[PDB]
Amino acid sequence: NFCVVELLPSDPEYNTVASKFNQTCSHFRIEKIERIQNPDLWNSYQAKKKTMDAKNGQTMNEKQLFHGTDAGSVPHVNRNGFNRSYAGKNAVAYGKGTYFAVNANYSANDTYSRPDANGRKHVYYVRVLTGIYTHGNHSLIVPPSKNPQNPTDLYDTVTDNVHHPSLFVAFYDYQAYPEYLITFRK
Ligand SMILES: O=c1[nH]c(CS[C@H]2CC[C@H](O)CC2)nc2cc(NC3CCCC3)cc(F)c12
Repeated sequence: NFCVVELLPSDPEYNTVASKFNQTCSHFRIEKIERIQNPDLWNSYQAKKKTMDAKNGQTMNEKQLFHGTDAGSVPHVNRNGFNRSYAGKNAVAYGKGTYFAVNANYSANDTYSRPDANGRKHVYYVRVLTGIYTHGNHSLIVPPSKNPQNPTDLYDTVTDNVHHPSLFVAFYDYQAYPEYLITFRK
């Protein structure tokens, strides 16, 4: 269960999100930005953030990233977040989880934010608990262990490039909160 508030171009949140989107997608046309309010998903996410904060020390565990999807997946995502059934439909090259882009222009590709019948594209601005990350590979359904001494001490997410990331993979729904849906067109 969830609700969705459309933000007005005059609200600080709209402008914050638009600004970040527009850093690589200015030449596209924003039609609306919606804030997604899903209590259970948000409660689960904040619980995961508390334990991750008390584990990774000084690490800034949270990044805001982009996720392009088809119109048909918006209801499933607003309702159950980036759950396993959704990840099944994501790429594999860096593991079997949900894929998130540092730059909007990556997520805006038609391959990901597929234009619907009316030419409308959908990209989420997502809160993701990236935590401590390592290089991903095709065989992962969860991040590797850091050490063999402790095989239950896992990296929090994986990436294409640890020092210069372009994307991150999350393997659990409670690691990614879809705060904002950007609806836009070419
Ligand atoms: O924004 C993205 N969204 C997505 C979801 S795809 C979408 C297609 C329609 C289905 O119903 C729902 C899933 N995947 C990504 C992957 C990326 N990279 C991988 C690709 C090739 C190896 C790495 C970079 C991305 F930005 C993104």
